[PDB]
Amino acid sequence: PFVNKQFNYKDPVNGVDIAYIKIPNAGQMQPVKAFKIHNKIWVIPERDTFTNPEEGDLNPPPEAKQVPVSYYDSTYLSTDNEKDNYLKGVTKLFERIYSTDLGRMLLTSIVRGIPFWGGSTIDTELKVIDTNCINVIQPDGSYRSEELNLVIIGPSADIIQFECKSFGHEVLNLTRNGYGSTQYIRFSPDFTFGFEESLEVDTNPLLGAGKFATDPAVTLAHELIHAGHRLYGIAINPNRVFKVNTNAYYEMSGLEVSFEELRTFGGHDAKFIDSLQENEFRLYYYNKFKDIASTLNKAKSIVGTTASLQYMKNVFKEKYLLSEDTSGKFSVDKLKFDKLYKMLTEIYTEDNFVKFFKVLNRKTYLNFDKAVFKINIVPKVNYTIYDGFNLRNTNLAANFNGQNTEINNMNFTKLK
Ligand SMILES: [Zn+2]
Repeated sequence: PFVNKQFNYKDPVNGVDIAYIKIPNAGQMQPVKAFKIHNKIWVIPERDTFTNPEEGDLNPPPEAKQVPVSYYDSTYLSTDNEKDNYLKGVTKLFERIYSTDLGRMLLTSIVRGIPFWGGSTIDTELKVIDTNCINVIQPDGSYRSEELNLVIIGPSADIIQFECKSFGHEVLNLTRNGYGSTQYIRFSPDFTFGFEESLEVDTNPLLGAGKFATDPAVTLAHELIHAGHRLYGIAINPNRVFKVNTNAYYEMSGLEVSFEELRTFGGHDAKFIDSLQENEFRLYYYNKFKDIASTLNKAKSIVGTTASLQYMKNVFKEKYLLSEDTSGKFSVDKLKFDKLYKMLTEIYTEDNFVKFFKVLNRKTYLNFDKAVFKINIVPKVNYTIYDGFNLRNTNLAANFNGQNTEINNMNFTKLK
């Protein structure tokens, strides 16, 4: 959320909110300079060649093997100035999101969504799960383990393939059992996508469709919504997909969209999800939350040196909005759960963010992007926390001209 400290990539490491870190990996990675921009949230201005071993290089695939919807440049985010700009761009997008009442709530939910301490083999012992932490290097090369909820990191080979990912477990399905896990968002504020939209009020579209660019704040908000679902362990299995049926015959015949994506987008898209299937999920996760309250009730010991058992129990009472009786026992109140669940799944949506930002955006998740543009959101003359590209007191604040790649062509450089 709000970043109450000016961060310059060049600032010296202080081992607190500026330091070199290592994430739970398979290959002995070399540490990277990271910045803690807010409680539980870090930003790593580096291309992601760490989280997944299979993706340990920025080498682009054969020209004729890379999809039409992609962009490669192994040179992007390699210099200090680029990293500084990346850091400033990410910080600025967080502030824009935070400036909205919806954004402030989402970020507050993310910070409160500490991954559950379900790593013990003993059902009466609370223990942190190692992959929900990072290792912060100390002056003596030593490492300090620190819990965190979210990491914003640079994209891997395909620069426009933004996604929210996290480390799995041997048996637990952390993003779907109510526990949650630390989320890593591959993202860049230096590029955006173009889409077609007709603002024509009349009935004479005899000249085509307008060419606009997606506001990066909306794109980040979209990934943060996924992070929210995953931090609270209520993400829908990616295998549960949908084959558009406004007009369908039998056994597919066109592209497909996942339920998780449709839910995250919101609007008419989410309205397609059967109210029955919706309640099925709600009751399922209601019970997962009950199992968590039960685990906390049975806890008799805790691993670690800093936090006491009562301290962590309080952390999770707050996260899951559990009710506590005089005996100190926890329970899940149906009403409270329904409210939290609705907040995370129906209120926090891309469509609702577009409403709060008052910007132009794809009307449907199905509206495929047409191109990729190079941008620079850092300078105040190009983009601001409150108006984005549509600068008030200027022509750009009229008819979303600021997002119009034709009109505001100086802010969008086509790359593909
Ligand atoms: Zn998505």
